[PDB]
Amino acid sequence: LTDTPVMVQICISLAQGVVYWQPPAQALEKVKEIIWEPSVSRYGADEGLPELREALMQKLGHENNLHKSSVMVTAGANQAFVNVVLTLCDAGDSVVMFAPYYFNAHMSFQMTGVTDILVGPGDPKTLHPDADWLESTLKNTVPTPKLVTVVNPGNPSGTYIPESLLKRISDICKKAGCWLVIDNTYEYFMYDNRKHVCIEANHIVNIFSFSKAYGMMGWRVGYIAYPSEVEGLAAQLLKVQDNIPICASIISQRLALYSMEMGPEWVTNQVKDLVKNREVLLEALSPLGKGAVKGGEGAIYLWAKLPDKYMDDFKVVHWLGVVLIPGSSSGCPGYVRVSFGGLIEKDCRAAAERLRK
Amino acid sequence: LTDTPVMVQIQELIRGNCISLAQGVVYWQPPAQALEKVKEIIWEPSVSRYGADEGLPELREALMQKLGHENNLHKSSVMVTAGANQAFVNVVLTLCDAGDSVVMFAPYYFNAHMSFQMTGVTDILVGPGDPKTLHPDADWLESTLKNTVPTPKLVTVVNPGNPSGTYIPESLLKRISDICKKAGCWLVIDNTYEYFMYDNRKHVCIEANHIVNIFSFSKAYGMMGWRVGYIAYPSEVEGLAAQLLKVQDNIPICASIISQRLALYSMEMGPEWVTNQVKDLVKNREVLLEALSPLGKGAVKGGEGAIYLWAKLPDKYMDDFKVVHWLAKRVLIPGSSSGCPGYVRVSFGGLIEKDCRAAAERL
Amino acid sequence: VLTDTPVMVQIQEAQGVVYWQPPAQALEKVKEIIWEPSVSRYGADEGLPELREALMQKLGHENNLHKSSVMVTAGANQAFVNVVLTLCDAGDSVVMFAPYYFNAHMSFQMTGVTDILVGPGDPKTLHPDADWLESTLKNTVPTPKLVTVVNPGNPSGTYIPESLLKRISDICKKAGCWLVIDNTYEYFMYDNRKHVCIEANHIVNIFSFSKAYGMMGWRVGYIAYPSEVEGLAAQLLKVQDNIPICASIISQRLALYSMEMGPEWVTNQVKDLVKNREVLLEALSPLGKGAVKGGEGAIYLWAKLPDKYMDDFKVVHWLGVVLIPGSSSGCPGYVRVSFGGLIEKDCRAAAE
Amino acid sequence: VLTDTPVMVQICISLAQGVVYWQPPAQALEKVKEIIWEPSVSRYGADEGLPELREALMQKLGHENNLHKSSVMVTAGANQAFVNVVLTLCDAGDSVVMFAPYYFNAHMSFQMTGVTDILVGPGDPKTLHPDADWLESTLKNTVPTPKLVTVVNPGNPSGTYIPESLLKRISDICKKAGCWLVIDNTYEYFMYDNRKHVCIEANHIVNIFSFSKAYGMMGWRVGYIAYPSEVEGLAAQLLKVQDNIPICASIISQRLALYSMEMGPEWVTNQVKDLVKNREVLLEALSPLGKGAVKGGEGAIYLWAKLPDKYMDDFKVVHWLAGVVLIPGSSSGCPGYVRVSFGGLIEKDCRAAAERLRK
Repeated sequence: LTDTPVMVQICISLAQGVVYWQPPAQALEKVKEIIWEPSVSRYGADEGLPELREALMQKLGHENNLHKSSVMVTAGANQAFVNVVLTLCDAGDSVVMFAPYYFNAHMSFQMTGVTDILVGPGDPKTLHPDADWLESTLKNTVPTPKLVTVVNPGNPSGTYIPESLLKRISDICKKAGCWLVIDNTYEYFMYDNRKHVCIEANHIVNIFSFSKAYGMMGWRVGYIAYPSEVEGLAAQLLKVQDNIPICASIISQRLALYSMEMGPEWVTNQVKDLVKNREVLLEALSPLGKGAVKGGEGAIYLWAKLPDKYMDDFKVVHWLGVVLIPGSSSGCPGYVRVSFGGLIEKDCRAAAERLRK
Repeated sequence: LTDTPVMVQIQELIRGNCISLAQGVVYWQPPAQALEKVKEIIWEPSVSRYGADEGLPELREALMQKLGHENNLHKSSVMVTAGANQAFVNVVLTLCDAGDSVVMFAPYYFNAHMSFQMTGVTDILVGPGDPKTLHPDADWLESTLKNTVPTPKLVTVVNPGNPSGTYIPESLLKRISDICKKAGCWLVIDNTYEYFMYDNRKHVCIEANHIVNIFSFSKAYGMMGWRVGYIAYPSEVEGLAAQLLKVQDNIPICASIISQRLALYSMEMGPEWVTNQVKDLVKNREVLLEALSPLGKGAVKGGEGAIYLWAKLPDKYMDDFKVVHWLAKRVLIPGSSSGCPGYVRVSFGGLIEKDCRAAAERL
Repeated sequence: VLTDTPVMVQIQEAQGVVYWQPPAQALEKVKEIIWEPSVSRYGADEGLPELREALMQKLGHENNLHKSSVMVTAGANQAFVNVVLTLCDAGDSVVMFAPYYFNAHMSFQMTGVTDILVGPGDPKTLHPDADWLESTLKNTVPTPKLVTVVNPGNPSGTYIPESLLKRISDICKKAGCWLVIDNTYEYFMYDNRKHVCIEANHIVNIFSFSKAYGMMGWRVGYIAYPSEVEGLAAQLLKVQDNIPICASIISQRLALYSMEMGPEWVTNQVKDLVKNREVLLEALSPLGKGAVKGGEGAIYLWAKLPDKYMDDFKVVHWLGVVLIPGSSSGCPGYVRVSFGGLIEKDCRAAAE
Repeated sequence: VLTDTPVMVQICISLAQGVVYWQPPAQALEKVKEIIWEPSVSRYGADEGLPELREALMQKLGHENNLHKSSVMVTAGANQAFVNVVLTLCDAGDSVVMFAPYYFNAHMSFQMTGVTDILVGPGDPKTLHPDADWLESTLKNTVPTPKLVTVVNPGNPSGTYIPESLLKRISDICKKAGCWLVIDNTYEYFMYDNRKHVCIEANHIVNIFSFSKAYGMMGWRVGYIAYPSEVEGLAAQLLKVQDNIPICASIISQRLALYSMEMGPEWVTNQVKDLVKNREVLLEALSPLGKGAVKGGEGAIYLWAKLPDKYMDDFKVVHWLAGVVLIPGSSSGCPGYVRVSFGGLIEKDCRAAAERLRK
């Protein structure tokens, strides 16, 4: 077996981060009507269904205020991230993530022979990525890291990146001449009127997913909004895209398009029903102490520190009848992740999360 | 931008699309009875949820039975992937390090070549096939593997061939397996066109702890747009399953659930649903074979399997793309992309006796 | 028997190269044009018209040269020979400065130009002594035909400040001899020191693609020579037709495509050599203070051995790292270090 | 201002320059494409050439040319190869020997390096083969002895070859006089009517070869020198000039040369055979000129024709052709003559041989 992957890292449920709702019935209804079209069974353009790309172009402009980005539909945001790594990183290059980091992004770097991953700290009080650390790291790391990855709002932190902070990291990356890769999988999942914002530049690539917003997890559709004016970028993405998925499933792309037509409010109105899921689980995490739990700013995650000697999450998780996610996988051992987006007021039976000590 | 993809070649997405004899797919839709079931299950919550990375237990189980009864495989495990292309990438990332060397045979499958390059596996040793049959030269392989230092990590073959349209006899396949075995390197066989055989030529599958097989639903069942394929890998190779799972979790997570259902329902028709339609392609072959007569007598090879005929242009036309551009204007596939300049690929699987109008190809 | 002129040209030589490949985007463009029949046909002796045009734009926009014609050559080494054969007769005298570029010295000799007047540099800055030059040109009869300089220097690693360069040019103008400037390392400057190019009807500039774009094996260089000097192009054309005929067509293509990345593609990697420079410089600490010169430009450090070891060749044969003996550049007792060719295998070179 | 030595160097369907119409082998161009990414391809090579190519060339010299005492140095063309030899074997002010009609670029290369005393010998009026009797007398009676004798086999511009017997006699003559014999084999693969090209070697002989014509690699710039291994210090001198002028031939070009070679000589000679119909066609267009007016067709790709006695101005007759472009014979030292190249066209050569002389 190969060097590169062998050293790549490996009851009510509160584990995998999903939503409980299905895609829009009216969008599913439109899909029902087109299954016999021959185009649905044929290869589509690698870049995605033209109608879908166009709907996404309009969405990026009017919802995210992006006007200089092109779209490539991918078979998921996870495959979209792989496209970017293979296009923006060489094996042996260095990259920067922030703790706690998105687990699959970490593995995806390693998997493609990018093993020098510099994991920076977040503000101890808010878990927001330390921009001072990054700016100093980029100045003092030789050779300069090729790209920086952040998730806004965060997985697993459940915290978001303020507009001011987001632009500073962007500015830091611009002088240093490296890429900024922002995963917007949870853009529609904001709480307490906190604002998700998107920014663009010839050194910024944004990644999105339909999986959580529209409950289309099993359908596997996501997309890349990349700078239109960066020479040869589109061509490299085409190369990686043709080799891995060729194209996203046509029927999945159709559903994405039809789900989109409901509008953003279809999603955010359902996110509101999750606020009560949060409050229940936050009070269920009371035995841990007063400032032990963070997050609840965005996405669907709560980030909690287990007792000081319990730095071994796997044993704590196995000993629990509720399923949590070990925080060590995100680079922070001794912590644990709680997802409140996947249950329908069966979340209170999930509040059987004993935490006896 | 990164070296590794900047130095992979552009694909044949370039198109002056004229009736086409280019992309190699079939003209038939997936089984209507299987699509009808899919139409009904769109509402199942399980269809919209993430599935197991290795694939639907029902699909995997069905595929196990297929491998046993059709391919005579009994020591292989199954992983459902979102297409045979993503599947091959799983294998490349799992069996190859950047800077390793690998072996292919000319003419080679274009996307397989790029997938190597794409991950920084750029030391690609391209071997010849027997001059009369284009079947991979086992003699070249044996010496190449023995005398190249360090030994190449894996050898890639396509059975039956794209773009050659030739198959690999059971005898040759077993020798190639031995050669890779003696040297201790991997053998990766792409069986995408396993149901596409002609003139009673028989496709066979073999397994070993140094063999990984790849399959696809795209060509056989006309399910191109649904994106389903699978990997049959050795069950007994320690830690192999974990590596494939690592790559699988990072790239597709899983194949589309609805797509896996369609594949599962399509399978239930049985192999004969496919092979009975394949018989109808022979008449397309014979028609197109006469359309390639101006090229000379021994000029055309293939027609043994898949849906391809492989033809040599005159020596002066080593620039295939320009001849292809000139046949659109007044559409074929350039052989240079498969490592063989001066050649051109003709697909007889994509047209329905409009292929006789394709005899408007008088070069 | 063998010939006098090359039997008495000196034997050859560590090697000063860069570790980086040419632009990946330029290499990819080359792959797609290999089938063009023009790539395999003879090209115009003066070079690809498209390339000459791109180089004309570069000279104007980067080097501020506007009175120069361009000729593409198969390397700057062949370009210099063109120049020697065009501007010097055997039996003529020429001027170089110590330490001098080794191959330039041999090229003079090889063509029967053996009366080579080698001037001194300031012992501390290695800058060419312009006072020596003015007095030498005025007092040598007949006047030397041309003066050759390398800016920034091989082997010195020092540059010629704009003020000095213009003075040297003025001296050559009054004396009425040619000035030949080798700008092979124009893109390799440090501490924001300024590389400058100047032009005149008595100046010939030479460039190379080899170091800047890591295109060493491809063999492309060029000459920027005065357009208004009557009959100069024709003489250069004659020598060009006899030696390379033309630079490799595919090599010229790579050069053109590489150019499209812009100078900044080069300088970002050059910046990364500063870390190589400091490492080897401290590895040269046992030799003493001010023992090492250079680091102003190019990719060279120029260091004086202890006084008792005047046989550099013997020290080099002894040293397990390979350096270049400074004797080859007219300066015995010295040794040359190249910090441009290794990628943090450079710290293993610090096994000294 | 400018120097004496180069200032005193000499400066529509085409039948002029003489190239081949074919590109290099498709399999070799494809193999080259696949290694363009290799770092070794962008690095300097050994001055004497790629070891795999030099070894391949050694095998070729032995099995095809029957040479076994020669070393190989790869150059950026045979033209640059010839310059290496001139600077190595000739001093400025020396005298050298060529035969009429002589190869123009060889003549200039002498002049360019200050060798201007170039003694031009006669060829037999019927076959243009070099007169060995004249050579022997000239070498014995010119003081000091000419340093070098240059021949092209088969010939440019004559298109005639030098039989093995004559070649060995010229060699023996140079051996007695103690001068060098330099043989240009650029067209070794271009022989007709089963005439045999032969190579010989000795400590006073240097052979020069090119990939440009045989493999259509003109734009790629590859050639080589086969020189005596046992002559003390010869390799060192050749290394000196090689290091100052090309350093090394382009690596990718050397790779193409190696891969082209693997096709074998028959790949070329099969392409050469297709030129025979071009020869006869152009030969038929030169019919107005007379009985003995045309020479050549023995080798290379050239026809050498004498105009009528009254039209002694070659340059004007060539300009008076627009509409085919020919080469003026005066540049090869023989006024009243004209050169025709039949290697560069694909039976538009008959459209070129349609536009001939009334006179």
